[PDB]
Amino acid sequence: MRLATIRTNGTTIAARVESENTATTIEGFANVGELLQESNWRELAENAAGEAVTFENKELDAVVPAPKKIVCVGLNYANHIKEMGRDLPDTPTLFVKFPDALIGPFDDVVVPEWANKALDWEGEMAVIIGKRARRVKQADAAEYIAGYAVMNDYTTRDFQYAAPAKTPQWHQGKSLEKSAGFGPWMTTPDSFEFGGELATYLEGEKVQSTPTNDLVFSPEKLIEYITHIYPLDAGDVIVTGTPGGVGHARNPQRYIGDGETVKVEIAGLGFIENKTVFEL
Amino acid sequence: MRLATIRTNGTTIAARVESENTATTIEGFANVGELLQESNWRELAENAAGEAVTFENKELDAVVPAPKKIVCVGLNYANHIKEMGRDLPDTPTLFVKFPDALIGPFDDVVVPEWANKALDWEGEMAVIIGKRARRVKQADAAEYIAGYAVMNDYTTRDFQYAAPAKTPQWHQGKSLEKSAGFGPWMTTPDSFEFGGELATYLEGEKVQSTPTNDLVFSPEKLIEYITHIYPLDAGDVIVTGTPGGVGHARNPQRYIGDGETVKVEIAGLGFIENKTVFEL
Ligand SMILES: [Mn+2]
Ligand SMILES: [Mn+2]
Repeated sequence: MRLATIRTNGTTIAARVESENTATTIEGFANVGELLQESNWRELAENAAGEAVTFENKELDAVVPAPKKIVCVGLNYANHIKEMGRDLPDTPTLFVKFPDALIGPFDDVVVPEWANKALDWEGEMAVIIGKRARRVKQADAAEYIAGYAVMNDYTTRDFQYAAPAKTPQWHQGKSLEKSAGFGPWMTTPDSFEFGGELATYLEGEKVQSTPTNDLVFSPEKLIEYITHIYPLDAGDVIVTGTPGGVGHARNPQRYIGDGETVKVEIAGLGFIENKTVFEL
Repeated sequence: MRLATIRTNGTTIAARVESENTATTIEGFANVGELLQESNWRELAENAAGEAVTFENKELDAVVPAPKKIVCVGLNYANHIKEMGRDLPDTPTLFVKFPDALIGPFDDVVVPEWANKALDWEGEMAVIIGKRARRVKQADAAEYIAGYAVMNDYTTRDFQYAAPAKTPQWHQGKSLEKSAGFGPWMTTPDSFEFGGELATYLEGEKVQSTPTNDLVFSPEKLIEYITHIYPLDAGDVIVTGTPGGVGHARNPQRYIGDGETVKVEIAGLGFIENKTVFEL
């Protein structure tokens, strides 16, 4: 099952994706997040009976546009850990992206002048929570996963490493409003092969390539760790980390310039494609 | 003016505080956060005409129990930073506390076994946002402040510094479920003057002390800095940082034990008083 948030001329719906450009409206929900608040969301999706829609890629909204929590994971692929001069961790690294950072999977990333100096890509697999998860053990955690999608953890590296200078808190470089493409839609775990290639492209050149089963901490381990600190609600998002090949780590160093496009693709999940636009 | 969220048996109300133990119900709102979503909240509050109530300390809820954002600041007291022999920062340190962390100003902090090893206090002022703030200049920022309150940025120091070892992301030690006392009520800026003492007490012994007008980054500066990255909505909260005297920095290191109380008082705003209780 594939669930999308679709906006036709500014108006959003929750929709069952039927093909690359057709969907069935699921009545009574503005978006997939609202749907996931219902315990019978799978049933409602299986009985979609609203307007039939034909959609362009730019009409896809952030698949869950208003999660209460987007918990981002740092340093969760060996190759990324190595390139950033770090040790293989004993403990998951967590930091927060506010939902104001989310954009549609094909939306332009409009960057203001003060934020445009060190723009970087981080292609990541997202996990979407299907019901309230509190103090959940790893062995039970898969029950709490509604499905998966793709996100760009779109980064302002100069803000990310600003403060404090010695042990910078990354949050301010990881939550630029309207920066993080999210979709194209949520795939349920019954409907793709977990573990496939995560690939990122800048202006059509492949800059990231790693299988998702090289994750150091599994979605299940991430749910156990996070949920012994605070709960995750239906519709909340875990962003499981980026593999190697980020622009900040490259020889030579490479940042996103005006008009450049970052595509992120995960085998079985589809892709997002976001053009950076420097503000007027 | 002073605004409280008060639990009344199976219900909760927004109220205008009349005395330390009385208030006037503000009709049509469950909490101060809901009230702040109205354009004319200030008027609705001044003209409160609902039922007079008598409340106990333990019936106060978190003054804004469901903010969308709690943005917490790092080092922010100038004379504290200078006496550690550090430079004043030019850029704010920001990290996120999830609203699941909030409790009432007199609530017990109930802690599970895995979190109870390095419990520490941070007495701070809270700034509550009064209307939507996006790209607000420092000169204009006072207009966006609804008022002030007190928070304990209650910390699990072992979690805070866990990962990654060399530049730890504090979030996981700053967002423990049901940890952070918040209130006792919100004071409007016309009824508060900066300069008074912020003090924290452990078991009635003073452990922190600073004048409130010794900030590196004013509420106004923080609103400008934050709102050029993402918006703040009515009812969102900036927690403006803690001075010296935290348990973790002491010799010997002094963490909160089972049954111990932390009082955080700011002259002109009131105080909060939270007893730590290890869960059985
Ligand atoms: Mn990332
Ligand atoms: Mn603090």
